[PDB]
Amino acid sequence: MEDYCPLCIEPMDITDKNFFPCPCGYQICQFCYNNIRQNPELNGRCPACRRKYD
Amino acid sequence: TGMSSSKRIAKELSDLERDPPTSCSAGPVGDDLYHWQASIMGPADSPYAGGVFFLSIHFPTDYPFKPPKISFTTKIYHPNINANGNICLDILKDQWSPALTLSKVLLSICSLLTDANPDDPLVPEIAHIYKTDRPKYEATAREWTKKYAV
Ligand SMILES: [Zn+2]
Ligand SMILES: [Zn+2]
Repeated sequence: MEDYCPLCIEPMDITDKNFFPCPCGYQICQFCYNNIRQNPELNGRCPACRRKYD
Repeated sequence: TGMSSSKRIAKELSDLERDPPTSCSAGPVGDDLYHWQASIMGPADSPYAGGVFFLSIHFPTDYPFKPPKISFTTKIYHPNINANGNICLDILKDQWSPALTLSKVLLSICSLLTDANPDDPLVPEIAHIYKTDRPKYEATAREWTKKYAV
């Protein structure tokens, strides 16, 4: 549940727990974040409120 | 090494066993974690009431960043489900989210059986009947339910 990435089920580091890529507050790993934005097939937006990253 | 997709599936599997399955049921086919067999009940609101529908679920290697290949095993008469069992669900394609769990998807399928979308059909022949002769659609949908799903 808490202190875990909801996508890859990995222990959230101290650099990840303080990472808020979207104003909604949905937190994911630094690797899952970059995966979404870069991967050609992926849309590159927040898995929660579908807000585009910047 | 260990796949990220492998863990996400295992976590959802844990949440489905802890929480009550309710009007649904889903488990991994044998040992393979990427092959699941679901089984949801037909909603009372829908004309699919009384029937139990089985599904085939195939998770991709880059799950949950890609939707699972979900299809119907039981022959169903629906404007958004064809003869192969493939579902024309928006949240599956071009509306998918890595946060959306399998539970959310199965629930969305239930919410599709109750309220179809003939505006964006998968089977034009049924959607045409759905718009012009709803009573005829309702009758056939129940006949197929009592014949295949029962
Ligand atoms: Zn992650
Ligand atoms: Zn968001």
